[PDB]
Amino acid sequence: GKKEFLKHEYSPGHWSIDYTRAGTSIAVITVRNKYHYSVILNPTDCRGYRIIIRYLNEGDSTLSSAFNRPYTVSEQRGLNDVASLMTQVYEKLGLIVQFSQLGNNSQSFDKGTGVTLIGSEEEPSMLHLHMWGRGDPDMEYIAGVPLRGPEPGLMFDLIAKNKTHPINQHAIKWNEEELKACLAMFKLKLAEYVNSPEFTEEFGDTLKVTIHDKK
Amino acid sequence: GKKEFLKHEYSPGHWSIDYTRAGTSIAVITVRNKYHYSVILNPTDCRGYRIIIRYLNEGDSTLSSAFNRPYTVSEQRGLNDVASLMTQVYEKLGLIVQFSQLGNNSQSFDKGTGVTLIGSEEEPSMLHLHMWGRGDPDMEYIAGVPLRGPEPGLMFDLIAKNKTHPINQHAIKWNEEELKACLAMFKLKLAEYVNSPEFTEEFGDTLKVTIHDKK
Ligand SMILES: [Cl-]
Repeated sequence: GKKEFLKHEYSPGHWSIDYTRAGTSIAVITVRNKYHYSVILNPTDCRGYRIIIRYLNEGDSTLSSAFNRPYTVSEQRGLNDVASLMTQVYEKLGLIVQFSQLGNNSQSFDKGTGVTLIGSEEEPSMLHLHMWGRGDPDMEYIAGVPLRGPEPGLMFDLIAKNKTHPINQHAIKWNEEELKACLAMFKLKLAEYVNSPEFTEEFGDTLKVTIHDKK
Repeated sequence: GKKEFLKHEYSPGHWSIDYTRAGTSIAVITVRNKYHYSVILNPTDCRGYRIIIRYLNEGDSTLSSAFNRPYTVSEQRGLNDVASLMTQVYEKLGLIVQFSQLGNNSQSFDKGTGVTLIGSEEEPSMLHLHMWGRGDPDMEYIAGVPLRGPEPGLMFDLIAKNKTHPINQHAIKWNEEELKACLAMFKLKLAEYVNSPEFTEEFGDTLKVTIHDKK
């Protein structure tokens, strides 16, 4: 029992379930008519136009049933397919694409027992990854929105809650008009891409994309 | 022309072309009968049992033709499919899987001109990503080989050659004996997974795996 999963009940209004309330949703994407994923701009860090790609659920299962558990190869594969799709939006913006599947902020370690715990009271462990663009940090690749982040060549720090020492970067909160501009362009570039021959030839029918209408 | 690609000829004996020489090759995997990828243990950093998954070439193109250029969605998608497969090796070993597609060590920036340069003299830009495992750093998840890396919850630093400030984490070179054990186990776990029922269900005929034997 070296790796353990937290057993815990999260409120329906917890941000992990009510994921659109932050107002940053780009789309929902369904893989092989079964696995459902959300693509949102990161609500707490605008650097590199960061997105989070998150596995919601399979079929009609609850979002909760996909917390704090091992993920199947199909679930992982679907996340990675949605990631492959989203890389093309960064490419069409003229950016170098980077991405990471981490989960550090919902993982912990007890040195006394040697146990690695997956999930916390504040944050469920969800199958998800981060994606962002690199380029000139001062260039507005989307009009009115500087890319931000460190210059190419340097490590982009995604910011772990748990640190052993201070770092030389921090998250940058979204300006409201900039968030709206970035969101609109991500939606448009994705919608355009889904209409391309490249999309059809590579994904065929296996990915269905529904752009989120602002509420 | 804000993103530029290096025009440069690499030696045929350069480590990027002669990839097996470091002696860390796990397998070559072909996606959809066309796109060829290598999976190796990272020759310079054993922490987390890091692997590198690298795009070699398509059909009969040279390895060099896949340096210092944009990658197509098919090339990216194939990399991510091979990644999805390799996640199952880490899962089988009882590890938390993490992975990153970065490229920082082959990307540079000139602030005076605003130009991002892809590829360098010392290192071509290749389509590739890093994967590793998290857990108790002192536990030998593979007998004879402690996992190493920082405790779960902390950020794993993959090391960028270029840094604005000194960091505390550093790469740990492979011990000869440990490398043999880790490699053997990665090959074994991959072999056990490949063509098992779960692999056939998910990947069907999509992925062809050739496990490498030392000669
Ligand atoms: Cl300046």
